[PDB]
Amino acid sequence: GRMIRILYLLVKPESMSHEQFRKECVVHFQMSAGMPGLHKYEVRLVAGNPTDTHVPYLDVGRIDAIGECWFASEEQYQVYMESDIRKAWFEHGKYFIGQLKPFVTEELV
Amino acid sequence: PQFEKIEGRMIRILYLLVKPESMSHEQFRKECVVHFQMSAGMPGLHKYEVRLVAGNPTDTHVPYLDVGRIDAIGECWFASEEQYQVYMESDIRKAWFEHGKYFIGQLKPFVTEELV
Amino acid sequence: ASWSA
Repeated sequence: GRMIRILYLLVKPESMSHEQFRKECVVHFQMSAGMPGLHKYEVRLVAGNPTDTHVPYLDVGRIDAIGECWFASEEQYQVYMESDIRKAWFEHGKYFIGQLKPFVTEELV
Repeated sequence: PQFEKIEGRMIRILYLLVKPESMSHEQFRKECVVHFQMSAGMPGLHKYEVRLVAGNPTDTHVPYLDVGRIDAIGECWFASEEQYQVYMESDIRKAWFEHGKYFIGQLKPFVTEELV
Repeated sequence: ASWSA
């Protein structure tokens, strides 16, 4: 309700194979357990890229995984940003994410 | 709980939405809400969510990926292959897609897959 | 993969 959500498009580093990247997504998820201020974390692979849409198709290049963070409140978000383990977690992100696009979302219903 | 774990493992399709060039942001928000309302009881569909893009932070610790302006993000969950086919065969779905044609200018789908 | 409170 006060819930903040940030969705991320993840592209793997060019120095990594797809399998190496998959394994580091698992490591990133395991690392996230009990993260201060975080309500939920999800990371999933992009398995398919359908192009037979009924409205014009939007090409955004090759996205390898999708990540998403939930925070139950603004207060939880600030606890997360000031956490030392969150900063170490972001360092691991630098290792296995070549490029990323964040979206802060808003609920409509 | 158990429920959220199995739900997370469903067939899921995530969508990047761009509004039509000519449509106002105000109208686009209203049509997103209509589209969610139309999803109620959609045959074969377990869950639908639609959200606006409210922020585009660019101060990332990872190199930033520019994908242009995305206005909303949609997501569908289907509990099984059989339910996905019920949906694909449904006339009620075809009417929903007609509404999509009105308020969505451009669309990128991703079919996702679970890890652990 | 996900977890939540």
